[PDB]
Amino acid sequence: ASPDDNFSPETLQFLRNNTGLDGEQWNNIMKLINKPEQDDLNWIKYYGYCEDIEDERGYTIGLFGATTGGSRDTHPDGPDLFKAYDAAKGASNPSADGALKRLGINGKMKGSILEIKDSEKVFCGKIKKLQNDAAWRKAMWETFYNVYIRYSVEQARQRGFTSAVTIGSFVDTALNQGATGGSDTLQGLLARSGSSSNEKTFMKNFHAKRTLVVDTNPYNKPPNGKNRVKQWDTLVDMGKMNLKNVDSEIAQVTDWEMK
Repeated sequence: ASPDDNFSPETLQFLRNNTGLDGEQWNNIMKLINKPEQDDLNWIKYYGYCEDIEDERGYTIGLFGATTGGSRDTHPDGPDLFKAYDAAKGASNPSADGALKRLGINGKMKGSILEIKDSEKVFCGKIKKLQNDAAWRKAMWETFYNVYIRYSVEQARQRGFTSAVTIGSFVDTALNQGATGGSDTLQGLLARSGSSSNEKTFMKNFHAKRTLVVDTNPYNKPPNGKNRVKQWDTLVDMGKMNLKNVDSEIAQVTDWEMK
């Protein structure tokens, strides 16, 4: 059953073919990411995470902070998530609207935003029930991949780095600070991390550069940012780059208090 049951059969094939990492490696990566994001190592519960954070971004859904959209988020990734779910369920012309109809949700796409008419209780109640839906989990990971993982993996490959710690650390940075754009994104940090061909040296420099900006608003509340980066850097120091057979190390590096 193992960490494999935390994904789905097809999802594991997808992650393996596109990232080169297995179920155990991705499970460990998600534990490390979910600690600073939700202060909960039991990340599978978040497949059905749904909440209006009064963000003016609509509802936040799932594992990586996708929103349905609102005034402060006019290019939400939520529509893309629902479309991927409709495609996973077998639709020939997958769409966000099609997904909401399957789910019996009263809502629809208006521009690039999802307009939901159902109350939070009703809407999020339906999302919560998708926690063990294999097609939803696949859609969740396919979207996570298109939004953050593919870019992270490409940046690692471009430098000849393919370890689980490097990919996971890049992903945590992209998810938390953004993939591309400003000097504080994954793209920006990499531009100033040097050019070492030694993976350990590079990641040490990258982590040091990230520590300078990670506790800046709105990324994290200090010293949560310092602590999240320290998790990855500690694994590098211990030489646990492969993230396999590290259950004990993972319990130790995440053993810190949020806020």
